[PDB]
Amino acid sequence: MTGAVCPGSFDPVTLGHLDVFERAAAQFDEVIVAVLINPNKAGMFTVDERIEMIRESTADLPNLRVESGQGLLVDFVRERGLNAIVKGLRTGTDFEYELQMAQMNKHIAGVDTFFVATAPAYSFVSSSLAKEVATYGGDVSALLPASVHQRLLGKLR
Amino acid sequence: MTGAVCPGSFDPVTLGHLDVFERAAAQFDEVIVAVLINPNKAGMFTVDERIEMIRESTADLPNLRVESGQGLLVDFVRERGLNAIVKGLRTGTDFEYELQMAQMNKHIAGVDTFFVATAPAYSFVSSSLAKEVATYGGDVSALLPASVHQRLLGKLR
Amino acid sequence: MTGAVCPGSFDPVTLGHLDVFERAAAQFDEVIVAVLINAGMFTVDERIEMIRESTADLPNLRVESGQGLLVDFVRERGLNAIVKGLRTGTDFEYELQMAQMNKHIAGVDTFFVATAPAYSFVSSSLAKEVATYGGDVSALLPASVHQRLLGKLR
Amino acid sequence: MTGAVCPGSFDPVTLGHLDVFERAAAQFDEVIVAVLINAGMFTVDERIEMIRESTADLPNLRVESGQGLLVDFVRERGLNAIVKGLRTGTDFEYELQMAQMNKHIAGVDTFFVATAPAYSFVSSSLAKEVATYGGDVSALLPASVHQRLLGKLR
Amino acid sequence: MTGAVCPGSFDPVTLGHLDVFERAAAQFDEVIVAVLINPNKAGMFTVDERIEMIRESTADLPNLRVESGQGLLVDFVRERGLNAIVKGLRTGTDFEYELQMAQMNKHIAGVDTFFVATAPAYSFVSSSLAKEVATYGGDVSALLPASVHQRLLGKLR
Amino acid sequence: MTGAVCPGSFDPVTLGHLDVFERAAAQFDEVIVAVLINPNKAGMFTVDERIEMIRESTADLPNLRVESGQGLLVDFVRERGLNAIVKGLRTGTDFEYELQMAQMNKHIAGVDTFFVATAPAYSFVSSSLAKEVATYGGDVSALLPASVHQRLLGKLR
Ligand SMILES: O=C(O)c1ccc2[nH]nc(Br)c2c1
Ligand SMILES: O=C(O)c1ccc2[nH]nc(Br)c2c1
Ligand SMILES: O=C(O)c1ccc2[nH]nc(Br)c2c1
Ligand SMILES: O=C(O)c1ccc2[nH]nc(Br)c2c1
Ligand SMILES: O=C(O)c1ccc2[nH]nc(Br)c2c1
Ligand SMILES: O=C(O)c1ccc2[nH]nc(Br)c2c1
Ligand SMILES: O=C(O)c1ccc2[nH]nc(Br)c2c1
Ligand SMILES: O=C(O)c1ccc2[nH]nc(Br)c2c1
Ligand SMILES: O=C(O)c1ccc2[nH]nc(Br)c2c1
Ligand SMILES: O=C(O)c1ccc2[nH]nc(Br)c2c1
Ligand SMILES: O=C(O)c1ccc2[nH]nc(Br)c2c1
Ligand SMILES: O=C(O)c1ccc2[nH]nc(Br)c2c1
Repeated sequence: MTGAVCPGSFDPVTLGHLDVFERAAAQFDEVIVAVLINPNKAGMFTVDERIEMIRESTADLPNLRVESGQGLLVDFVRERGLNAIVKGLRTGTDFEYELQMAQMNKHIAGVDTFFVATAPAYSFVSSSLAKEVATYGGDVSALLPASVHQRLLGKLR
Repeated sequence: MTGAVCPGSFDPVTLGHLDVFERAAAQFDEVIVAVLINPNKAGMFTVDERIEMIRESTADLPNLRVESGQGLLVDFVRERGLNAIVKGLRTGTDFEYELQMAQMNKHIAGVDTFFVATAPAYSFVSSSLAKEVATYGGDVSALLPASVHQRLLGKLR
Repeated sequence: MTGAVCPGSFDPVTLGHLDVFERAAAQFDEVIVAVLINAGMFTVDERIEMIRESTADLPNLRVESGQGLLVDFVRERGLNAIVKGLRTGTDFEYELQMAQMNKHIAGVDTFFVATAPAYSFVSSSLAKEVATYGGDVSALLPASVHQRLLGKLR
Repeated sequence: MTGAVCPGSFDPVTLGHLDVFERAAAQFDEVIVAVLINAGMFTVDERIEMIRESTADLPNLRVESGQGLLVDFVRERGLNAIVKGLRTGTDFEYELQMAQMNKHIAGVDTFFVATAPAYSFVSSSLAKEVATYGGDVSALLPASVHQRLLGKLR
Repeated sequence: MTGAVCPGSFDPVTLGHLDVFERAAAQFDEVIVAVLINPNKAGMFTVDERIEMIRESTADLPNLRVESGQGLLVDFVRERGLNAIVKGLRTGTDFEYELQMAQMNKHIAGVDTFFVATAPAYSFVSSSLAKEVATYGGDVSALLPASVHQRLLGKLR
Repeated sequence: MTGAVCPGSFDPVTLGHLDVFERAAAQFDEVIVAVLINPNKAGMFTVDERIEMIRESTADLPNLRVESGQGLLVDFVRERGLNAIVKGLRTGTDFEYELQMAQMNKHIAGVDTFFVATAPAYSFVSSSLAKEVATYGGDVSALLPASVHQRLLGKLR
């Protein structure tokens, strides 16, 4: 009955994201990971690749599923009969930006947002920084699931 | 059965707290509001007065109940068969202090913490500031539940 | 003979901006809103019009376009104060650098005012983005502006 | 007929405070410094004296003690603006809450001004602490104040 | 020739502090840990106990020594022919407070301060929070050196 | 032999940068200023011009040398037999972004980062803001070394 949407680009999914997924799935009856796409800017990975990487690393979470979308997140949420967004926060700076979006989403659609604090070990990891470091040859193998690291290296080469 | 504990001194409960209670009660199967008893800091209202003010303001939340609590929060949470805390966040520094405590609570007991963003309207209200303003004759009636405001007038004369 | 300049791109002006204008206009004899010419949704002329329409009840405020150094705009009009709204500590830190630079190069001071709680989450950019994908932002914009924005999207 | 109140404990006034006073006095017709009576080093009378000595070149500023709600102090003097200096984003977030409460209960506005870079690290409390253990704070305080502080310590 | 002072109350020293010590000792010829005492407020541990706990957990750092002091830190630094302070920072909030003190110290004595970012695993640990959690029975064994944990439990009992 | 790398685009070097250089050169046996070459973002001065401006401003720092660099910073650091980075910090958000990168750099290569707090006088200056102000006729002469200001005038006509 209870449920939440976990949104992001997940380009690619990181161990920080996976931590958030696991914590949401432990506390909500169903969790939907929403891979949100900008049809006007390609990321590193295609939608199909992003979904595949997420599924391969969440096979142990039976109440989680993965879907893509675009446009307003609150539309994606409400069309599935849900009313909650769950997101990870790493810093007070993340909080101020996400706070704005959360209040806008509540204002326009009545959708609530719940934040969860990053695990300390992943506080510095982001998809963007992992891609940048890997582009220049840095070792990011401990920051990404097995479903991701070698696919990332493949894209870079 | 999903559930969470909402901890605080609630001295007195404000419309900001009530907003958090309502949002948590909408998303979890059960919410326990834990009114913290602190032997040292004896505030304005007794624990029983605080509990009754919360019950009055949450009469329409059937899956929310109110209890007093003492000592380590994660023990309170765990002894009730729960594994989640829910709290409101108003600002960046709110997040900084709470992040530390959420990480500590997850480390020592495996209890997770979910934060909800304040409604814009109540971003500036706190129990302490409302009491301080009220003490010197300021009008805080738009910031507190109806019942609370009447009881507050009483303790001031 | 007090006075202050309220600068921004205002693309478009929001109720958050209007709140700052009203508050500045209540505390200074003269307020100039400076619409900065610098990719936008509205033209400078349209922005000025929208602000002018929304500030009709403010007798001591006028609206003008501007280019170049803000402190030159301010001092060429005989003033030496800037008034700006602030939402967050992050807002403050960015604006702090600008304010100190502006004081250093030209002796122009900057006064910040805290956002009204109700508009803490509103920004021109977020309002445009939401409206673009169909969300209702009418409670966040002047009535004038809102209709004008619908026109630009359709 | 513009005006603003500059509140604080000023125990003692620093050059950081004085900078805020000078800047407020340059942009408002009337400035009242409100010395708040609330454990201090100086008495309210001594604080007022120190501020009065340091603000001699500011004709449109006066100094007064105050108790109770700041917004009552402000409105009883016919004004509805507070001016305060800010050093940090953390300063801003604390003051933001107060400013919004004050606007809510009494319609009093608050204008913040960014610290001069040179005094970003100075506070009454840190100056007193350093002076107590023998450090030289003379570059951070009005000449008057500095001598008065030496007296309190010896 | 190069050297730095690492100051604090260390009441008690934590694994976060020890991380800072090790990183300073790797980069400076000598490191002095300054246990700074307030003669007007006793902490949990006496000066002798604090020093002993630090020495027992830094025996593998041959260029580090531990001394106590009081009064102005810049005096402690300069009396040893040094001109540098090294401190750990966990958050932007730590930074703003420490920035003030660093600029004051540079102003009054010409002493420089170097900050180092906390290890991610210890970002939430502080002496004060560890003492508070332990006081109410929470498990802080993974946050403190072996030289500290059981002595802490002993003080509490 | 202690040492550190001070990285940046330095386009142009400011008095703020020079303050960091001087403080690092006072505390480390060797400082290497690394002028980052970025193929995409071609700024105002060529790399050789940037290197010469830094050498002119650091003529009295015998243990500081200036080099150009490309690619992963921790590779630059390690190939010079060093294991430390030194950078200035002006504000809280400076710290937030830099903290992430320092933790990443320590994770991927074991390279540490030391931050120095800005001198109050230069808290507001940056290469980008100085260039922007200069372009429109503002006087930035008090914010840049003497030599830099003359060269800046040249590139503007
Ligand atoms: O993948 C993203 O774009 C993204 C960004 C920011 C995020 N915060 N929390 C989560 Br889960 C998350 C995901
Ligand atoms: O991977 C990212 O892009 C990203 C960014 C920002 C984020 N905040 N919290 C989390 Br989990 C997170 C992840
Ligand atoms: O009442 C309190 O002490 C208190 C404090 C902090 C809080 N955060 N979120 C909530 Br609900 C809350 C309540
Ligand atoms: O009442 C307070 O002191 C208090 C503090 C901190 C808080 N965060 N979120 C909420 Br609702 C809240 C309330
Ligand atoms: O419209 C803008 O570009 C803009 C930006 C930033 C701003 N801060 N305060 C105000 Br009023 C303001 C306006
Ligand atoms: O509209 C914007 O882009 C914008 C940004 C930042 C802002 N701070 N305060 C205000 Br009012 C404001 C407005
Ligand atoms: O002296 C004080 O108590 C005090 C505190 C905080 C302050 N912010 N801005 C100013 Br001026 C100021 C003064
Ligand atoms: O002196 C103080 O205690 C104090 C504190 C905080 C402050 N912010 N801005 C100023 Br000026 C200021 C002064
Ligand atoms: O023990 C303390 O008081 C203390 C405080 C704050 C600190 N930051 N970095 C270090 Br090492 C440190 C030590
Ligand atoms: O243990 C503490 O008291 C404490 C406080 C604040 C701190 N910042 N960085 C470090 Br390491 C640190 C340690
Ligand atoms: O020149 C830059 O790009 C740059 C940026 C950021 C920086 N932090 N500290 C230093 Br020195 C520094 C230099
Ligand atoms: O020049 C810049 O862009 C820049 C940025 C960030 C910086 N932090 N510390 C220093 Br010095 C510094 C300089």
